[PDB]
Amino acid sequence: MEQAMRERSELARKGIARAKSVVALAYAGGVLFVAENPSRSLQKISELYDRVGFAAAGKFNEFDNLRRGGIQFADTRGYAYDRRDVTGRQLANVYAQTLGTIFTEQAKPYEVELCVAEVAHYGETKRPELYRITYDGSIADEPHFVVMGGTTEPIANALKESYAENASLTDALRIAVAALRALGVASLEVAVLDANRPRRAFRRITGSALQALLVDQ
Amino acid sequence: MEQAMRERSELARKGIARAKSVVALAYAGGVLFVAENPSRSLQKISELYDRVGFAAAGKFNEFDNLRRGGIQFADTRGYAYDRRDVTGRQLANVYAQTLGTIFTEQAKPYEVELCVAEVAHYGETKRPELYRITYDGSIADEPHFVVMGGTTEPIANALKESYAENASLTDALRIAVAALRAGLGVASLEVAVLDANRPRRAFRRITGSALQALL
Amino acid sequence: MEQAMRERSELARKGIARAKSVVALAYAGGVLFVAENPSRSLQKISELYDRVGFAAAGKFNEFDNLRRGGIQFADTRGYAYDRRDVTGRQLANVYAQTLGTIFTEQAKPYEVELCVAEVAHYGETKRPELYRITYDGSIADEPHFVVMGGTTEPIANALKESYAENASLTDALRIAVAALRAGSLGVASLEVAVLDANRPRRAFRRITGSALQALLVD
Amino acid sequence: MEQAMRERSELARKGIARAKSVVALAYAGGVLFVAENPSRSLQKISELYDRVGFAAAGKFNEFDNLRRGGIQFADTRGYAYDRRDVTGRQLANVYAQTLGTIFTEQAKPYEVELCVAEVAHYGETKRPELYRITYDGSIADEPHFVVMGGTTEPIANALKESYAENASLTDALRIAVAALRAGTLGVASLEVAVLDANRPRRAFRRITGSALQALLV
Amino acid sequence: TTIVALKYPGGVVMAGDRRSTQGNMISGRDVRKVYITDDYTATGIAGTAAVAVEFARLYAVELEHYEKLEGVPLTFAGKINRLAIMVRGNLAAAMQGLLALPLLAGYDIHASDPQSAGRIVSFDAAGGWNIEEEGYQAVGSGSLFAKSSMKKLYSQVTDGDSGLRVAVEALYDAADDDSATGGPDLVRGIFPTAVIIDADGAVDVPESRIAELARAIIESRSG
Amino acid sequence: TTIVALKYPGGVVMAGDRRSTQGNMISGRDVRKVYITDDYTATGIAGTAAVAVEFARLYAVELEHYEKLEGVPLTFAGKINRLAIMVRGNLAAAMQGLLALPLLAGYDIHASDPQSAGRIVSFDAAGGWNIEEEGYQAVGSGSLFAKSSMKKLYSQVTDGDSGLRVAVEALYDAADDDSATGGPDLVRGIFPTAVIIDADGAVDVPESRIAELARAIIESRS
Amino acid sequence: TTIVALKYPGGVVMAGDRRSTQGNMISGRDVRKVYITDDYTATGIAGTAAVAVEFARLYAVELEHYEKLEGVPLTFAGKINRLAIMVRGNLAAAMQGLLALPLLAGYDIHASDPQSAGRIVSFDAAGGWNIEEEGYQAVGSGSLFAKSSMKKLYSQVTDGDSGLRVAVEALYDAADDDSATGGPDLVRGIFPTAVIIDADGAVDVPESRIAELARAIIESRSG
Amino acid sequence: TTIVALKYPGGVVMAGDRRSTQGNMISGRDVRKVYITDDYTATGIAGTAAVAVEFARLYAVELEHYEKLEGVPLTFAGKINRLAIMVRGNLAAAMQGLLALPLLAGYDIHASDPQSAGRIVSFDAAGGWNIEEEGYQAVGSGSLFAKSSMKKLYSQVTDGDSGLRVAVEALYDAADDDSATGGPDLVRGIFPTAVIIDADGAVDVPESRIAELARAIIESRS
Ligand SMILES: CCN(CC)C(=O)C[C@H](NC(=O)/C=C/c1ccccc1)C(=O)N[C@@H](Cc1ccc(F)cc1)C(=O)NCc1cccc2ccccc12
Ligand SMILES: CCN(CC)C(=O)C[C@H](NC(=O)/C=C/c1ccccc1)C(=O)N[C@@H](Cc1ccc(F)cc1)C(=O)NCc1cccc2ccccc12
Ligand SMILES: CCN(CC)C(=O)C[C@H](NC(=O)/C=C/c1ccccc1)C(=O)N[C@@H](Cc1ccc(F)cc1)C(=O)NCc1cccc2ccccc12
Ligand SMILES: CCN(CC)C(=O)C[C@H](NC(=O)/C=C/c1ccccc1)C(=O)N[C@@H](Cc1ccc(F)cc1)C(=O)NCc1cccc2ccccc12
Repeated sequence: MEQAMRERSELARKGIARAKSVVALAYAGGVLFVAENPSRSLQKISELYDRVGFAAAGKFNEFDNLRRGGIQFADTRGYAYDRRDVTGRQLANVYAQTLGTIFTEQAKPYEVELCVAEVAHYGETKRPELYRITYDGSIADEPHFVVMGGTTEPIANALKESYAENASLTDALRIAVAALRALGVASLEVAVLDANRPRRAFRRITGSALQALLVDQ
Repeated sequence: MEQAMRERSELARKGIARAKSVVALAYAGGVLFVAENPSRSLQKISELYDRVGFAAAGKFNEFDNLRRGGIQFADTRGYAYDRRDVTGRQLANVYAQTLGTIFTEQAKPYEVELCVAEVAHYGETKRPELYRITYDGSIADEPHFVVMGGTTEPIANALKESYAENASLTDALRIAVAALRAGLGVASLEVAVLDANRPRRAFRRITGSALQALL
Repeated sequence: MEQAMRERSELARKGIARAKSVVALAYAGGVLFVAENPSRSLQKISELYDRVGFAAAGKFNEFDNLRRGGIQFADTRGYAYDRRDVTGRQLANVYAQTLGTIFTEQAKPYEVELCVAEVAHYGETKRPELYRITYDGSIADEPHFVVMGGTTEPIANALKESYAENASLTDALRIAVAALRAGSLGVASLEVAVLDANRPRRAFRRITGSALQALLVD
Repeated sequence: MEQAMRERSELARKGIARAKSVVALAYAGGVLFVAENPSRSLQKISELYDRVGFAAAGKFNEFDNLRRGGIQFADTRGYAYDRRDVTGRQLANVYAQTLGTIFTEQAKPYEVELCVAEVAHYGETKRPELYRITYDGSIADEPHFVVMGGTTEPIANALKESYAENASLTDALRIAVAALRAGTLGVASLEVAVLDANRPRRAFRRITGSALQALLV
Repeated sequence: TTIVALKYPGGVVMAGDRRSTQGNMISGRDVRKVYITDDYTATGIAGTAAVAVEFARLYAVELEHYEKLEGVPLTFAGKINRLAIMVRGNLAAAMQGLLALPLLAGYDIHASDPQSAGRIVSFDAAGGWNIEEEGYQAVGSGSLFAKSSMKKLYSQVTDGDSGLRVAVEALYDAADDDSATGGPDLVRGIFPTAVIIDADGAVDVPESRIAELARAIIESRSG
Repeated sequence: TTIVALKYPGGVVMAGDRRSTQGNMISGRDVRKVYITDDYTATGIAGTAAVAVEFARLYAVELEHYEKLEGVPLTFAGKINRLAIMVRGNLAAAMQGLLALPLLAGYDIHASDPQSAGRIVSFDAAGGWNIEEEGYQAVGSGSLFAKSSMKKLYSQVTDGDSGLRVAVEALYDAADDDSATGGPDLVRGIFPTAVIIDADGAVDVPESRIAELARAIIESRS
Repeated sequence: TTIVALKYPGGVVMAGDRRSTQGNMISGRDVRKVYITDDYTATGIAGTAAVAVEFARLYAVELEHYEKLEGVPLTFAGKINRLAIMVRGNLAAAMQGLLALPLLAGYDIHASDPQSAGRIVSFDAAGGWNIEEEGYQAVGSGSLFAKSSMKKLYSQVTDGDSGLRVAVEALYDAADDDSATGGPDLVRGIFPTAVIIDADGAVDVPESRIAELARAIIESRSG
Repeated sequence: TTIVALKYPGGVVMAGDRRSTQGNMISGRDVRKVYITDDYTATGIAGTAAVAVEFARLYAVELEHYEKLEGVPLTFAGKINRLAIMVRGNLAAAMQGLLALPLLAGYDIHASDPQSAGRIVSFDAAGGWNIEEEGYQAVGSGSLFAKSSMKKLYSQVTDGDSGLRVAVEALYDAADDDSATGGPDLVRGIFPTAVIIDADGAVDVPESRIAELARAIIESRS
């Protein structure tokens, strides 16, 4: 019992420590997701629902299963009730429940760390919410940023000094990448929850546009 | 087995010992729940039914499963019979049963401690009830206050020395926050009451300006 | 295999030893149940059927499950057949069966000890029956009194020395409270109920509050 | 495997030895069952079918489950075919199969020993039959008497030195009570019943109270 | 078919005719319709023969099954309930033509008054039952003739044999007015069967006593 | 069949007839259609006999079952709900002829006003129920004759005794105009059954008192 | 039955009659058909009594269930969807005569303009719903009489009290032309029920006010 | 009901009337039968309202569900197939009266010729579909009047706005000959709804522009 649990906890923790890092932070226009990812088509940041986004660190097949499950959960709820009833807090809760169950009852724990983020609906003034769910179902509410994967304390502290509320998109983007080094379009995955989009807030920033945003003043 | 149950028990006890503390105490207007909770949106205190409230300490995902299971139970029983028929003793009993099953049969025991509280129906004269259910399904009926989570012994002694029945809302919250200290502004507390003076649904949160107004 | 049952037996034996004690004894008007119980509202004594009552010691959630199953069994049998065909012997027999399978097959054995008691039907002259069922399903038929939970030997010896079958409710209640004291106390800490053979249909009745106080002192 | 089987065997044996003793013996009128049984209302001896009786030693809940399974088996077979087709050796054979399965596959083996006995039909001349089924499903065909439970060797030998075929009911009872004593016993400590070959259909009959003591002096 | 049952001081009597038909054709002359189902009860059944005999047999098995499993016989209310449940259980098949209704006669050993311990219970195709508190009842295609006869003869019932005689006379009247009920056949020597139940249990009436009573009735109706 | 129930100051009364029919044939004279199902509730049922008695028996069991499980009886609203759920569960069988409709009468120990704590609830074949606020109700083939009689007699109900007589007279009228409802049989000595329920519980009204009331009504009409 | 609902500046009103019928026979006079199902919503149902009350009860429980589970109430659209799914789930039974149609009236706390925050949703037997943008709607056997009366009276609706009066008058007309709709009973003192819902929530209208509006209508039509 | 769809150089347009009936009675005047189901797709449905709205809602969810799961939207053929599968799934209920048929209009972002990327698909009650190669199509109880009108007007369709006019005029004709299709209501200010889809996606046509087109048609016929 006790040793099974500490052996599971250390397998998962070491797995996450060997993975590439992800940061999500709130800025003036919503929430920004920045991930270290050389891949071209295998993504670690995804849309969940109209104003709700997902980012993950760790083993790909595992957090992709969690991503699909979250999309299924959200679309199922919005269909059953209404779209406006699906919230970031709900999905963070389901992920906490799911990861607790996985962590205690499956053959191997999932080596993943998740971030669920929500921005306001169009024309509404509601501060973004960031949620961090860890491999054991522990859930945390955060107001400025979330750091996941790899060596967290360098990146988290780099952001602790460099973070300022309501930063512009370009400023937040370079604050984030700076903290990550503590890197270009072929090596980063970037996306945003843009609170000023009318319906679907999720937008990737890719290729020519991303380098543009990286370099611009 | 003996040591299988002994380490299941120790895993639970040390989990709860590491968690933030929750207090529920009876006062003149009903029952007051005060919990250490840094979160903005994750709740440790909840309505279960008209005159029945819930508070919990421990691992969030686990006591949230228990919270929802109790709401499912209560709503189903009220639908099947009548709203009046749902009681606090009932939910407390179901939590004893459920946590007992969980404690023996689940892969890992729940690192949780529960409080179920009931106040009178509007205009009725009945002393409040507080029930405390621990990780193995042990259940105790308490007359004045319940402490859950963290280092409970200090908080319990502080309440044993400062608690007086029929206190006012502000006096009760004062005392509750004090005992919790023995182990805290708006941004770190979740507060709610089961308000016996409310006509149907007693559960009410005290948040923000209204909350700090009372400290 | 042998060791597993040895450990289940010791877990259950220690569980029951840590628990508060309960007494059931026959008296002139039926059977008396007295339990050490701080709780206002959580019950160690219960009605099972018209003339059949229940008492238990140990872990509450477990003996409450057994209590609900006994109520379910009796009500089903009375419905299928007739109310008369439900006996205390039957319920005790089902508890022996049920605790046996629990003791061997469940994840953890139940830390409980049970007593099922029966009185005569109204206008019948039949002496009460008391049955003790333990954590492994062992069942015993006892003629005068049953003690369960905690340190049973002091309480049992007090009962051997002081017991009278034809006592009044007041005398039996105080004999019982005395014996319970002997193994370690009034209204706020006791749960009391009787199977009253003089009641025409449902024999179970609790004694609470002022009435109980009147029976403990004078 | 040898670990498991040896442990199951001795758990069962020790269980049976700590239990009170039962004797069944053939006598002039059928089969006599005499059991050490303090209880007023709990039984170790039972009717199974018209001419078939049951006795057991060991844990009450276990041999009671088996008793009920036997009543069920007999009543079903007689219903499916005819009452006359249900026999003592059939019930014994099903008890062997059942205790064998229990002994190897149940969580804990049953600590029981059983005796199934049959007498002639009314007006028929047939030898009584006694079968002894032990905790592992071993089955034994015995001609005069069967001893089960507790320290069986004193009692068996007393019967050997005292048993005579077709003894009278009074005599057979004395021999049985004596052999039980060898391994102080009056009506309040005994459960007695007979398979009475002289009864026209249901041969099982208990002997209690005044009648049993009258037999006892 | 006609089955009669009546209460007398100290017991109950139940008797039934012996005819079996397929439409208008007589397919049986020695059939038996009144069964001793336990030491203190008899059941007589009318309807489809297959169902009737299955009812009697399975009911008797159920009463003894309970007695051996629990060490004591069912209370009479319990016996009544189990028969009612069995009858209801056959409701679908009865709706497709396998219909059978029983008449229960018993002696309740637990009754206060031994002279009134006889019980007579009737059933409908859904399991509804009535404990007949006016002393007699009948079932089958001749039931109303037998009932109306017993209405006029019941004041004569004072002991077991007067009750048996009235019962046989009621089956006689039913046979007189119902072609599906067979009367005494004095050429073949076939008579109704009867069971009588008192404190000493349920016993079959010997054929000779019913023959004597039958011939007395015949001789009385011829002059 | 006719079952009547009415409220009187401090309690409720329920009475029912004794007749059982199979078509035109009278198949029973002493039948009982009104059962005490709980210490404070009585139920009377009209319809198919097997179904009717199954309803009373299982309902009484369900109430007592809940009581022993939870240590407290169901609220009266909960009692209504379980009777409704039972009636509804039988709807499929009722549509092919196993129809039975109950009438529930109780005394609500939790009502604020002890004098108006009597309760009368009627049911339909689908489980719909109505708490009768007009003081009386009836079920069965003669129920409309009995309701129309109580409509005229109800102003005479001042205590348990006047209520009982009004109930018996309403059953007398129902038996007078409906051949499936049996009137008092003075030849055999069989009379309607009645239950009365007040703060001290539900008790069977003794036969002799109903016999007096019946003979008084009969004579009152001659 | 007739249930009416209408919007007024700042809120919504719903009212229903009190009659219950079995064919032509009146089986109820005090029936309730309009329930507060949520702090800001009321539903009134027409149809089979058992199903109508089942809908009201289960619907209110479903709303409170979600609110307690997730810490916030459903959006009005979500409330609509769940009532619709429940109605659609009854379709099979409704085709066999257990039919009930609801009418939903609510106040949307999240609407942009509080003066237009009233909502009226009508439903059909399959779950189809319409949010009524012309201010009033009715359901039940008197719905067309009540609707056509509100067509002429709706322009007099300027606040809650005028809205309530138009509601009660439309029910009066439905009762005038539909025998399954009950009018005000001035002998017994039983009047239609109404719920009024504004930003401060949903409240039951006291019988007294409905009595006064009824007497005013009656006097307006007598002279 | 009438829904019309037609292709124009560079896109497609779809419009629907606003009437809802129960038999002969008008039960709704502002009903919405044309939905943007996807950035490049609109569905209009005729039939039972409940089934129609469920079709639209669930279809849109299914498309975006696929898009979020797989990172890319369905090909137009895939959209067609999922709609067809949904309709076919409703066949059992449709045979019992819950019948609804959709009309799909989209813009295929992957078509080779942006000027021919307009797509119109009709469906039958069993899920069979047809990609309409002749540029226009209609569904509902006025569909034949609208189709026969567009047959004569289609040669005037040269851009999105002329297509919009022709669409509104075809709905006008359908309303003229079918009592279940509602025309323009100039008293209440209620007009057909329209969606237009080109390379930039699907947008709702503003009410005012449909109003002007409706009034021009009306005055032109007086
Ligand atoms: C004993 C078997 N046998 C062969 C010689 C018979 O003829 C009996 C006869 N079977 C049949 O008539 C066959 C009917 C049938 C069954 C299934 C499907 C289709 C049709 C019968 O039941 N007769 C009934 C009357 C009847 C007739 C038709 C019908 F559909 C239903 C009932 C009866 O006499 N019944 C009297 C009766 C009562 C108790 C025990 C008995 C035992 C044996 C024979 C008769 C008994
Ligand atoms: C008690 C049993 N019994 C003696 C054999 C009867 O005769 C009762 C009679 N059964 C029948 O008429 C047969 C029912 C049936 C018919 C076809 C297929 C399946 C079942 C009855 O219910 N009568 C009803 C009226 C009725 C009749 C036919 C029908 F389809 C529906 C209703 C009645 O009087 N009912 C009154 C009544 C009410 C409450 C408790 C009672 C208890 C016992 C007897 C009567 C009671
Ligand atoms: C409250 C129950 N009750 C007590 C005896 C009644 O009489 C009500 C009446 N039952 C019946 O008409 C019997 C229904 C039924 C019949 C056969 C099989 C299955 C079901 C009714 O529903 N009436 C309907 C109209 C109706 C009737 C028959 C039918 F098939 C379809 C519709 C009504 O008034 N409905 C109005 C109504 C609306 C909302 C809440 C209410 C609450 C209580 C009473 C009435 C309410
Ligand atoms: C929006 C709900 N509502 C308010 C109460 C209605 O009145 C709608 C109307 N329901 C009905 O006519 C009821 C059908 C039914 C009957 C018995 C059992 C089950 C179902 C309808 O669908 N009408 C159809 C035509 C019709 C009628 C009966 C039938 F069987 C089949 C088709 C229509 O106009 N349909 C047009 C239409 C198309 C797209 C979206 C819409 C949205 C809302 C309203 C209408 C819409």
